[PDB]
Amino acid sequence: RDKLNNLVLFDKATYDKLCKEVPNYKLITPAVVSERLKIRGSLARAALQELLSKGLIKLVSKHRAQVIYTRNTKG
Amino acid sequence: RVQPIKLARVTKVLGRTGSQGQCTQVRVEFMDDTSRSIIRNVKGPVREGDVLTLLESEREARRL
Amino acid sequence: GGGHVAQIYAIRQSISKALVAYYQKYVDEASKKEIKDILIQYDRTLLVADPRRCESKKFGGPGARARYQKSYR
Amino acid sequence: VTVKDVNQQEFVRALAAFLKKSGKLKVPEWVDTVKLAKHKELAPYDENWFYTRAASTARHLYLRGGAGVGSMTKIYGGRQRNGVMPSHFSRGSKSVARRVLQALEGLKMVEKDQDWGRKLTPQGQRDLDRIAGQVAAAKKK
Amino acid sequence: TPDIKLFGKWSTDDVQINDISLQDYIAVKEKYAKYLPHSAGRYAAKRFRKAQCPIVERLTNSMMMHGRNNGKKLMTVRIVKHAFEIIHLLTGENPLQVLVNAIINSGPREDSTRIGRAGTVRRQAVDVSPLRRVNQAIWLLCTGAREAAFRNIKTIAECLADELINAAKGSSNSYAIKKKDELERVAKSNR
Amino acid sequence: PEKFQHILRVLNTNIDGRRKIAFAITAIKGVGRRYAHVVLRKADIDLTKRAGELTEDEVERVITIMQNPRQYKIPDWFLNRQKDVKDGKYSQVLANGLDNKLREDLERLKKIRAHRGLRHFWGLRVRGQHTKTTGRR
RNA sequence: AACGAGACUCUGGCAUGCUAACUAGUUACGCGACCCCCGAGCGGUCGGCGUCCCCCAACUUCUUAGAGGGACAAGUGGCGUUCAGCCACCCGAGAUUGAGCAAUAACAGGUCUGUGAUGCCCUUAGAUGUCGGGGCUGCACGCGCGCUACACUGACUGGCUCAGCGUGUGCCUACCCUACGCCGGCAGGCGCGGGUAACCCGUUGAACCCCAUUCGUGAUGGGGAUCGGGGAUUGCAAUUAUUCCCCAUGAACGAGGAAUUCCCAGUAAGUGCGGGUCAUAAGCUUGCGUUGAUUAAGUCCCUGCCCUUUGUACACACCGCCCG
Repeated sequence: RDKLNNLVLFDKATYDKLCKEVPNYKLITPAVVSERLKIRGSLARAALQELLSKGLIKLVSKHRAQVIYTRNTKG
Repeated sequence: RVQPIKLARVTKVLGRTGSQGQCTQVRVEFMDDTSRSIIRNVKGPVREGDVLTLLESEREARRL
Repeated sequence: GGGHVAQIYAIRQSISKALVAYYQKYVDEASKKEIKDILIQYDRTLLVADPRRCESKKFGGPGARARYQKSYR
Repeated sequence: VTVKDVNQQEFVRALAAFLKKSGKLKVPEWVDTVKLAKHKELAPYDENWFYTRAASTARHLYLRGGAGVGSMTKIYGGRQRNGVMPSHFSRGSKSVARRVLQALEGLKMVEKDQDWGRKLTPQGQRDLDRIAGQVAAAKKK
Repeated sequence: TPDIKLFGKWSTDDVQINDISLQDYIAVKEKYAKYLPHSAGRYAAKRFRKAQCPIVERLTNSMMMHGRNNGKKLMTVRIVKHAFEIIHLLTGENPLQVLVNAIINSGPREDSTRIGRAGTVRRQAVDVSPLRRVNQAIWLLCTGAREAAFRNIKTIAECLADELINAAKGSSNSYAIKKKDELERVAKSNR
Repeated sequence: PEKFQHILRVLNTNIDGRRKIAFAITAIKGVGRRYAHVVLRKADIDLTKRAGELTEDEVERVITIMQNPRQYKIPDWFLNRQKDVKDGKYSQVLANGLDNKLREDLERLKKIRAHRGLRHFWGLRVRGQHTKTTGRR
C-alpha cells in the first residue's frame, strides 16, 4: 500500500480544523498533523511554527531533526 | 488438565550440551520452597544465583 | 589529536587528574583521596587511561579481523 | 566576549546581519547564479548568503594568523558524489572566497598579511569584538 | 550534578526492577547513575560483563543497526535522549522506569530449541536464561521501533517511545510483545 | 493559504501544480534541477512554495527567462548547448525541442557515416566502453 | 636431549622516573606592541583569547628517541589426582595487543613472460630480433571479486570542527611537492616564493560526524545509469570516451530465491586520507587514523585436518577398487 496524497494549500475549513483540533492532541509532530489531517508535510511544518505563535502547542524539543510538541498548557 | 508459574534459582552450573554446544545444564533451588532441587536445560547465558521461570515444573531433563 | 569524541574523553580525564595532582602537592592527601574516591567510584576512567587502541589490518581483508570474500567455484 | 566567547552560529548569524544593514560590502553581480562549490548540489537557498559567508570568513581569519582562498575552498568544500566511485573532498569555489577576501578589505576588516595569506586588521579585530559583545548581551537563553 | 547523579536529567534512584530474577542484568544503578548513554565501554572480553553495562546504553547500542547505521552512537544517544523525553510527556514517571518495564515484560520466559528429533525434527520446550531474556527483549523493542519507523513519517525516537510505552504496560499493540508471545506460545507446545 | 490551480501547462508540457516549482518545472525536457533552480531565482519567486500556487504573471516570467537565460545573468556555462556550430551559439534547448536537436545531432554524424553514428544506428555504444560483457538484455 | 610450537624478534600502549633536544614544543617571562576595548573603570589602570617581537629566561610535562622498569596469571580465595591447571578477586597496562621467524617430508601446485638462470628443441635475412596503424577495449548470454544503491538513523543547504600512517625537487638521463596575489561559474588558467624536508606543503584546521534550516515519505530531492552538446587538463598523437567539469537526457533498483563468505575487540560495520601503478588516468590493491556496536565465550553437529582404537579386495591410495 501505503499511498499518501496530501492537501498542500490551506482551505479555510482546514484552517479551522487545525486550531479547533490540535489542542486535542498531547503529541503533535509533522507526522501527526499529516496523518490526522491530510496535510502536505511541507504545510505541516509551516503549521507547526505558526501554531507555536503564542502557542496552541508548546515546545519541549525541536532538535534539528525534530520538534516534539505537547498539548497547550491546560488543567 | 493444568497451569502455574514457577520461580527457581541457579545452585550449580553443570556443563554444556547440545551437539552445537549451546544449552547449559543447571541445578535449581526452588525459590518458594528450598526443599526442592532439580536439573533444567537453558537457552541463554546463565551464571550462579540468577533465576529461571519454569513452566513445566516436573520433567527434569538430561541429554538431547 | 584523536577526533571529536576522542577529544572529549581526553580533556575530562586531564581535568580530573589535574585537580587531584594539585591537591597532592598543595592541599592534603585525604582530600585528594576523597576525590579519587568519587571519580573512581562512579568513574568513566577519569584518573586512569583506557588502553584500547587500533589493531592493524592484515592482508586479505580490508579490516583487522575481517577477511575478504571467497566464492569457492 | 572576545569573539572566542560567543558561540559560532550566533556570532556568525548576528554579524552577517549587521553587514546586511551596513549596506556596503560589494558583490560579483552574480551570486544569484553561483553554486559556491562544484561539489555543491544546488546553490544556496538563502540567496542572501553572501553576507553569511563574509561573516564566517571574517570570524575564521580573526581566529588564525592568516588564511587564503585555497584553504577556504576546501573548508567550504564538502564531499562530492563520484556516483559510481567513492566520495572525495573537493575544495569549494575560489571566486566567491576571493571576492569575499577582496570585499572585506574594502571595509578594512582584513588586510594582506606578510608571507601571503590575509590577516584580520585591528580595525576588523575591533569590529568583530564589538558585535561579539552585542550578541553576548542579547540574552541568556 | 552534585546533589544526585541524574540522567540527561532523570533520577536513577527509585527505579525498581519489578521482576525478580531479571533483577540485575538490568543495570540501573544500585549505584551507577551516570549522565550519558555513551561510554568507552569494554564489555566484550568477558562472557558476563555485559550485564554491568547500563541498560540504557545497552538499548542505545542496539539502536544503531543496519549496515548504514553501524557506529552511529552519537545518533543513538540523541535518539535515546529524545525518546525518554517523549515517554515522560506521555506518562510522567521515569521514562527509564518505563524503559526497564518494557524490558522486563518482553523477555520470553519460555522458548523453543530445534532438538534434533529424528526425521520430522521436533522442537523442545526449554526455559530461557535471564541474560537471554534481557538480550532478547532489547532486540525485540529496537527491531520493533526500527521496523515501524522506516516507511512512516514518524521518527525513531517517537516509534521507540511508542514501542517502549506499549510494552511498559504490555499493550500487545507492540511488535515486540506480539513476538514474545509468539516465541513463548511455541515453547509450550513442543512440550 | 487560499487555493488554486492543480495542473498547469508550459511550453507544451503539463506541469503538476501540487509540486514545488523548482521540482515541478523539472518535468520539462531540458530543465534539470540546477536549471530550474536558477531560473526561478532569476524570476523573482518566493522560493518558499508549490507550482500550483503563484500567478500567470510569474509563469510567463519564468518562461521568458528560461528561453533567454543569457539575457538574465545566467552564464553560458550553465547552458545545455554552447558553441553551437551551426550558428556558433550558445543556446539552451528546451521542451519538445530537446528531443528534436538530439535527433539532428545523431542524424548529422550518421549522414557523415562516422563510427559513432554507425554505433547509434545499430544501437550499441559510442563512448569508449567494452561491449563484451555488459549492456546485454 | 634436539627439531617445529615455544622461547626468539618486531610493532604498539603504563612510566610529572633516566639522559637529552633552536631542523621538535612547552612554561613562563621579559613582554612591549598589534591592541580589542571583551567586562570593570571617566580614563590612566585591572582581569582577558590570539598573533608578533624575539631575547644573555627557564623546561622536558605534552613531542621526540635512546636507554629504564612493569606482567611473573605476582597475592588472596574456590575447584582439580588438591598436581599440572582452571575460575573469580586486587594492584594495575591484567594472564591471553598485534604481527614477523617456520621443521620432518611431500606435490608432475604455480612460474621458461623476473632471471645475461637454464636444456633440448624451434626459428634466425624473404626472421620468430624494430618503426606506421589496429586488436588486446570487438556483444543474444553465464560467472567471480568489487562499487553504488534502495532513503526521513536519510537526501539537501548554511554553520560547529579534530587527525594519523606516509610523500617530495636539485633524479641512469627527463623532471618535484606546492602555500600565497590575480582572472574564470566551474573545470581550470596565470604570477610568485620556500623546501634534500622534525625547516616547507601541513598546529596535515580530512571526511564521518555535530548542528540551525529545507524536504515529507512521492524511485521523490532516494539513485545516478545511458546518451547529447559544450568547456579544460596530459601527451607529438586521446579518434575507441585517459581523465575532469558544466548543462542536459534522469534507467534499473522501493531489500534480494537456490546458494554462500567472513568474523570475538579498536572487532564487525560506517567514514575519509596517503602510498604502489603513474606522463595522463582508481571503481583496484595496500596500509593508516576517525566514528564504533550487536554477538559465542563455547563445542565437535555439519565442514576441514590431525589423535587413538578398528575395518579395508584401497596404495596413481574413495576423485580408490564389485555382480550379471
